Amino acid sequence: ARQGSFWPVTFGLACCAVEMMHVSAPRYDQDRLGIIFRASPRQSDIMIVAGTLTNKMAPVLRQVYDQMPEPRWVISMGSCANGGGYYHFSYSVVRGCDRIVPVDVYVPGCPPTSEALMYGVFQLQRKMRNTKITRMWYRK
Amino acid sequence: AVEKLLNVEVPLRGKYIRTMFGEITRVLNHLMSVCSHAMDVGALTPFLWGFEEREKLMEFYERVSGARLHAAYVRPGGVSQDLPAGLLDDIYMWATQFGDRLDEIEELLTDNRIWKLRTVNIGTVTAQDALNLGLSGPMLRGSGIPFDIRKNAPYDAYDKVDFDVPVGMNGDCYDRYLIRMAEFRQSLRIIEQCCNDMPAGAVKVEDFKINSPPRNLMKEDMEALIHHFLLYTKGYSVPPGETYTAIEAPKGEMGVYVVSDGSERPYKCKIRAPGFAHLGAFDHIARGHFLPDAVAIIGTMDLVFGEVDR
Amino acid sequence: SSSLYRVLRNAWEVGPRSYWKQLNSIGDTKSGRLVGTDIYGNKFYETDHQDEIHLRTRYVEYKEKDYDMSQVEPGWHFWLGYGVDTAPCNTPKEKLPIRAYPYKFQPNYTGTPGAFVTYNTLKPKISAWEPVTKQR
Amino acid sequence: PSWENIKDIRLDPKVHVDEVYEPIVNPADRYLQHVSDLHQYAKYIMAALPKYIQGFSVWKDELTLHVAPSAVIPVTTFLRDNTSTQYKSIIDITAVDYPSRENRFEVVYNFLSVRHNSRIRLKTYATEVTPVPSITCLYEGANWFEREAYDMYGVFFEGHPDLRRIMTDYGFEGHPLRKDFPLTGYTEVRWDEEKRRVVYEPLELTQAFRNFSAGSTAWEPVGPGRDDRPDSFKLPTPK
Amino acid sequence: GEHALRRYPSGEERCIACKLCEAICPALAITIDAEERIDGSRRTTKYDIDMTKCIYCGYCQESCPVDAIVETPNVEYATETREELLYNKEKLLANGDKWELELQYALDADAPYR
Amino acid sequence: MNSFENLAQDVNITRSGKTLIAKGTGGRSSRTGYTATVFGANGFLGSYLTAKLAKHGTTVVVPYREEMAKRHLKVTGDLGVVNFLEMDLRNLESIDEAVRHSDIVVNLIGREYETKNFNYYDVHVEGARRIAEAVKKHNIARYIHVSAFNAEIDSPSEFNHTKGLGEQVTKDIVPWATIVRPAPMFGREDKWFLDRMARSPCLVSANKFQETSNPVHVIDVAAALERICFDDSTVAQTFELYGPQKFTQKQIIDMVSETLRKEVRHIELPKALYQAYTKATQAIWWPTYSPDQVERQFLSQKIDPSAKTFNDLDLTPMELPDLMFKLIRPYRVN
Amino acid sequence: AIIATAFAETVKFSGSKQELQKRTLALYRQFLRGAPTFADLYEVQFSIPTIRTKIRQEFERHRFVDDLSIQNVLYAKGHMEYQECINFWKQQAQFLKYFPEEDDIQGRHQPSNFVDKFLKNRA
Amino acid sequence: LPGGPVPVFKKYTVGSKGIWEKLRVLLAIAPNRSTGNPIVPLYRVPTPGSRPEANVYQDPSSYPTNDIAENPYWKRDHRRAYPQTAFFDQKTVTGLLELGSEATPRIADGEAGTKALANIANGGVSFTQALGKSSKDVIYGEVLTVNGLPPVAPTLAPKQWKIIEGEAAIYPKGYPCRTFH
Amino acid sequence: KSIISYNGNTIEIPEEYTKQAPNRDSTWAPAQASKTEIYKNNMVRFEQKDLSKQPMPYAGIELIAQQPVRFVHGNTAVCDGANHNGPGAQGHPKIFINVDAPGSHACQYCGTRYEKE
Amino acid sequence: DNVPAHEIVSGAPAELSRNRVVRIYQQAKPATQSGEYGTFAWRLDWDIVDVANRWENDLIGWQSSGDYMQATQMKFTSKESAIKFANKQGWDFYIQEPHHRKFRVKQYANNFVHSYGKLKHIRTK
Ligand SMILES: NC(=O)C1=CN([C@@H]2O[C@H](COP(=O)(O)OP(=O)(O)OC[C@H]3O[C@@H](n4cnc5c(N)ncnc54)[C@H](OP(=O)(O)O)[C@@H]3O)[C@@H](O)[C@H]2O)C=CC1
Ligand code: SF4
Ligand code: SF4
Ligand code: SF4
Ligand SMILES: [Zn+2]
Repeated sequence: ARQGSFWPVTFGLACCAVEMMHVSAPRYDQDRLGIIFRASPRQSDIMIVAGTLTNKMAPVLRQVYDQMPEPRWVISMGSCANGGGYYHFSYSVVRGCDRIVPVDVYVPGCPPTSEALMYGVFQLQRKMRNTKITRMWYRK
Repeated sequence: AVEKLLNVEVPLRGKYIRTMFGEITRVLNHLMSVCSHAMDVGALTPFLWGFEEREKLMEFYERVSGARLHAAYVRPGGVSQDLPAGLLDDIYMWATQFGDRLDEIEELLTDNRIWKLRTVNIGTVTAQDALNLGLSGPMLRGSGIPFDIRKNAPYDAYDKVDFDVPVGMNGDCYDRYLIRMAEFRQSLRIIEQCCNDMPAGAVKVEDFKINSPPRNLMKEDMEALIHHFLLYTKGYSVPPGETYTAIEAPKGEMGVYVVSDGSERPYKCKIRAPGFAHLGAFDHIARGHFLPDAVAIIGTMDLVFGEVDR
Repeated sequence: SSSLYRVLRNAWEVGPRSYWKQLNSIGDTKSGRLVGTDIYGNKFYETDHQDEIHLRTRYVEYKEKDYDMSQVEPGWHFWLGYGVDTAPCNTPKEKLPIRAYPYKFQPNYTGTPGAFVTYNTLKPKISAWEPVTKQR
Repeated sequence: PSWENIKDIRLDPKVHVDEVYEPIVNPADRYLQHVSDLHQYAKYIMAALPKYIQGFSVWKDELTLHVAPSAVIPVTTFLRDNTSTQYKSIIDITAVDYPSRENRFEVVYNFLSVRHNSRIRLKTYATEVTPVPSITCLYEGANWFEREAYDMYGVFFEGHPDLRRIMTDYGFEGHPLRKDFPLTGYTEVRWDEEKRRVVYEPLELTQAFRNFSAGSTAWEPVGPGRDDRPDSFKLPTPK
Repeated sequence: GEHALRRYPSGEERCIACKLCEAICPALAITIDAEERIDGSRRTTKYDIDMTKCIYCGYCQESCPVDAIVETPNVEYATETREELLYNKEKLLANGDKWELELQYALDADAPYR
Repeated sequence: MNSFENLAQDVNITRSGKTLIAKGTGGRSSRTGYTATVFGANGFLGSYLTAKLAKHGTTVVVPYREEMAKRHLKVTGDLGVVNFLEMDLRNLESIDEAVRHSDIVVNLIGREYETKNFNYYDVHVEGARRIAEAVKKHNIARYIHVSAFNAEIDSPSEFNHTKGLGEQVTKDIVPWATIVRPAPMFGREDKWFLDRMARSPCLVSANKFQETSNPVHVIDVAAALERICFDDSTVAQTFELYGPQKFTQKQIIDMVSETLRKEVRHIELPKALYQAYTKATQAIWWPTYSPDQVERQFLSQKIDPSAKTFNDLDLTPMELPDLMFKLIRPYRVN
Repeated sequence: AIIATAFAETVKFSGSKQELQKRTLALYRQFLRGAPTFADLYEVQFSIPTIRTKIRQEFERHRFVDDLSIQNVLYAKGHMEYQECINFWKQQAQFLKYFPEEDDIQGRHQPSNFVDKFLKNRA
Repeated sequence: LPGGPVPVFKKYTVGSKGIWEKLRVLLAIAPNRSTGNPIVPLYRVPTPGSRPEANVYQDPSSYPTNDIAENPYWKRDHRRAYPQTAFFDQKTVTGLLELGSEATPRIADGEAGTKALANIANGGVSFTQALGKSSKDVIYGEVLTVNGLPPVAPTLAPKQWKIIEGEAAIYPKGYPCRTFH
Repeated sequence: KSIISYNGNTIEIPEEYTKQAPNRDSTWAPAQASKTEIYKNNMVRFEQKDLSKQPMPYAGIELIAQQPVRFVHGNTAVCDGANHNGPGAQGHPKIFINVDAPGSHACQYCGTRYEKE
Repeated sequence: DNVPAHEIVSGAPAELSRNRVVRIYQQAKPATQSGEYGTFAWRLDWDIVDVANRWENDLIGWQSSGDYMQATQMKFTSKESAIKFANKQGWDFYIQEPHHRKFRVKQYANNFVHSYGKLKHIRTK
């Protein structure tokens, strides 16, 4: 179920949001896999950080991350979100979103092609697929 | 800007390529703006139809530059690489059907009375206030003033090609939509003309003190190897001075004010982004409207917000 | 082409076992001539059915259930992307890289103990003194 | 009459040239008559407001007027409003930090005249404590540009109705585009688990900024150039 | 796409630590150290790319005078932690060895245009 | 510039003969040179301790059981500061892998109920014995073992009994371990304390809510733990971390009601009935009030006469009345 | 037109010091009045008297500045800050920057004499 | 009218064949509209990595720039023949007013000319006095125009607009969008 | 095999993974950190990790040392390392090597060794 | 003379004007090149801080820094301008006066001067 209903929160910030839209365009059709971008964080599983994270935006990002109900995952898309990217040495840029929120999959690129983002989604689903939920409780 | 400071000339073929790709870029930008606008008002389908055309053009970007979005292809002196061998035919093949792809969006949008309900007399801007507020592009041509940098300050091969300039009269969201929709057609015309008239010759300025030499020289010739080394380690030095250079970017007038101190690194670079002036004029335009009208207004300003804050 | 006839004809051309395999991996029903095979075991097909749109005329059938795009061997990866006309097995000897080392293909190991561990390849810049005493 | 028999473009005979001929021309030559016209125009403007115009400069197609900060309102009004000028559109407003001058910042205004298809640039100067008169009363568009100039550089604009930071973070200290402000700023942010909030800390980089400007050329690269001044604007030589 | 360091057919590395790639990189992604190899050759002892700073612009590939650093057409290398995205010399050479054939395809196709 | 507030000096020598040289000012990109294994790091107290440790860049090895519970710990340190190790108490090699490279080992592993796989003995005495054997075998420089207040061998409560036995076996195995006994800890999202009082349908006591203990802020316990970690003079000492003033459960509930502007429901039940209820609810898979917890509901805090306190760490506990509003803010409704 | 926002004051450099001190005291009064609003907006742990104490310290820091232009600039920046706080433009994260003391003790070792500074290489 | 409708069989898009073609033409809003799908045998074939033109490409160059025997680089070195920026202060405009210009002098020879230049470059005459002494001929010729009118803001390339109406316009008569050429 | 750590404890590593490369045992540059040292300094990040998956490319120093010496008639050997099969410039810049001295003289770019005969 | 602390309107940290020392100088003629183009401007850069200059990350071997001014360097047209700027910011500075080549007359003919006594050395060309 978790892989089949893959609902992100869109949180699009810059040039990476355009490849994130092209994922949903006809050619790749994220919807065919079960991905619906949902505006509210309340109805979302995944946050995709797609864009340069500034110091002005860091509290807002952490706030939207906090308001997602569990279980929740985060994918960091693009060089800017991975490591601060082309503005790594700027005075108003967070050098990577993993300073702010825990991250599960890092998608490299500037911008990652739509196929690279879909590959990152497949990696997240592979991580979901190997997760122990009730087996972990049995180990307790 | 940098070539104007450098006092160098782009070859003819390079100029033509920059014009073709400037109009492919205009088509892509207008597809994104119009379809995002219609998605904001609620028309979700043109988004997807136009995104397939966007995909087709990003194939051309990737073929000439190697990246779908951030090409880094157009460089002071010309373009980084010559066109691949089978590109003109593919562009022409796409151009034979883009006309229909436009007609279908127009079928859904131009005459729909709900569309006209969401756009007619919304975000009205007068000619004089357009000039006063610093608006440019469609945001200014919608108010009746025929100003277009491609016609006024003919740059690149915009003087070798034939095209018209649409000008509105009411300065509301609907006129700007009509303007953008006709700029689609004019861009298709220019692309075809450049497909028919692409000349031969170099694509970058032929002085290896500005642009790097071809790799077959760089590996055989001493002078070329020195110039390659220096260009990629120190960079060329720009004569001191300053310039403000503006073009007719798809969103309006885009300009840069670069200050050169004679060295290899700019002393100052300020980018004039049309979205900055538009969003500044938002509070004047949107006063007295309803919240959905504010959404439609943001749509017609066509903001990207990389431009707004740099 | 979205037509049902296309699916029926492909299913007949391909056989029931392969139809079920395709329905359990790709979700479509594709009929095309085998072109080659990786070092990893995946198989690559090309099709000339006119009812197939641009960019759907080459495809891969992964060897494992836990398939991954990283498992496509280099060279086939380029062919499957329409990089080249001629498949790797059909390329002349002149246009093949010469190697003085054994060739080994390893897919993406992230999320496994085989993931890449980075490290500094240099010893420290400043070497400390090895203490030695002397007698007065 | 159908797409299965559409003619293959790929096999059509392409054009072929043997040698390409592109004459050598200096690109500044195309501006000569226009530079003369701009000179005449600038002469007229100086003669018209000798109380205000401290000087002009002309480079290809760009004319600059240098005025003192007190002269800005009159000169901008004359530009916007005289029949022969009509510079109705404000294009941008900015500052350039010159730390060698006594007055650090020089404020630049670009104007555009859609009526005449002409542009002009106007400069003034200011310091970290002396303000410049705001031109928001004349051009509405200048509001945001002056908020940006203040935010980046610290230049104050007297009479600006609402002057506050437009770009930098809330509570940012420093004006980033000053030549003495370091590239990476003084502070960075992270999430603090003990406090459950985004905290600000002194900057600490994992890799330090490598400034490769040390490898600038040791030989003067361009030289003096040539002067494109018209003969009608050079002082005569006796005999 | 992702980066890879090439070899000569004889299997000797092509990178001679000229550090032009380090100097041109607009994101300051590249870190290089060098010294005389025991056989006297000028070679690198450390070559790192921070794949989370890189903007994938391909300047490093235009710059290198021996075609040593190249950008493969590979986009599928997403990782689960950031430390795997800090490529050292060993990783980049392994990528070159692994993708050499595809690299030869792209080179044979585009080298006349560089 | 930042500062290594936890370190006394720059060069440090572990008891094992390792030379540790702190690099940097003391911020995120800096490194203290120490390496620490924190057992039970993803819990209530372990999270704060790990945040304080990785704030200054001491390498933190976190042994974990469930992958999804430990994810928030990665944010607290620079690249390569926080390292995760899969671990289980019944896999000795796993424990060995966790402690092998550390200069500091602290274990916070303790459970307030029993499970189908771990009873109080299995989690407090044999678990501590295995960890302490790994420590002794690898000769770890510093071993910190956290127990509970009122830990006594012959206690009525199986919790306190097993805790006292764990302390004894730790002292027998590693003579140089430090034993800490914190009082009931409160704070954000605490366990069986303030947050329970703030959103429970009803608090049911078998002893009239009369029990006294000196509640202590969790941040303060974590800071004291850090201080114990980095000073070598606390070896083989016992620490009784407890709050300033003594409270009764009823007093805390009254304070919570006053700060909540809402009345907390209290119902008093016979001890036998509440035992039977808790023993019955122990059949569901999610944690619930223990039988032994209600047994402990008849024990008041007993402070060892001869035990080092917060004063010996130059610390001053905060006041529970002061934090109330900060600690329960999301339930006021107002 | 683009109209000013809430609590916006047009930039005016006072020509005389006394006319500036009038505005300065008005601004101080505004800050003191707004203190409870700040305490509600930003969900602060600490008390309103502590907000007011912090404001008094901030105003104290420039009590001996003489040159008029510098005073004008300081007043303008102080007003910009007030408008930033009172309109809830600021978030809690940036607001608590003003308040570094009310955070807890950072650690055991904050050096004061030369020997402790020297031991930590900060001498 | 160029740019008007072209039939669907001159567009490189798949379309329909057989009875389905007739069905499509009967049921289409505009029968000449293509479907958007590129023709697989024609489009982007041969693939870019297998173009035959790669094995024949040579770097392009243009005469006389590629000549091996008559181009000295300094004759075509445009970067270093860049136009200097011409700064004119009020003293220089004064000097222009009194002493005339190099093109049309109003100065005496010998020491007189040099001393006139000197005392203007020292501040002997101000700009306002310069304008006052200025005759009618000089004001009209060299500040205003020969007709006495002020000069208009110069334009580099004057653009003469024309409005296209009728069938050649983009939109028909009703719409509020006109075609300027 | 057994590397003692700074702790005083023992780290066990298979012999195959202490070699600097599959084909070479020892370092080939003074500043180069040996595998033994790499593990000693990074053993925390190598726990529960599979060494056989790590990159381990071949050491090129030996590979070039296996290539036979090219004998040339004159005093100068010209090398450019081109690829005669593909198009474009794929070699290294063309340099000329003097071979009058006794012994083999290595190309500065590719390492190919020349000798005058 | 020197702007005290807390009336600087730049907003920089106080530590910059309290415990940091800048140096003003002209770049020396590089010994490796004969060109002199870089030697006329008056640079201003900050003296390093011991603890925060540079350390080595224990992961990828990078040069970490806690000094935010280690890369900053201003250019001025003249020594007095640099002094004025540093004073206006409140920075303690030190001036390093430049050194120039002492002029001496060089004659090509001097290589062939007749020697009346024993040759001190054989010039060779
Ligand atoms: N909180 C209090 O009021 C007091 C607590 N203490 C002690 O403080 C320490 C921690 O407090 P707190 O953090 O609140 O406890 P938590 O339950 O919050 O965290 C306890 C840790 O124990 C781990 N753990 C429990 N059993 C096992 C097991 N069998 N195998 C592996 N790991 C296990 C849990 O890991 P998982 O999440 O994987 O189960 C969890 O990380 C405990 O030792 C507790 O006894 C003592 C006195 C007062
Ligand atoms: S990573 Fe690159 S493409 Fe993505 S948002 Fe940042 S700059 Fe844009
Ligand atoms: S692609 Fe660009 S950023 Fe990346 S290494 Fe090459 S030059 Fe540097
Ligand atoms: S540019 Fe090429 S040869 Fe030079 S150091 Fe970089 S990778 Fe090596
Ligand atoms: Zn060679």
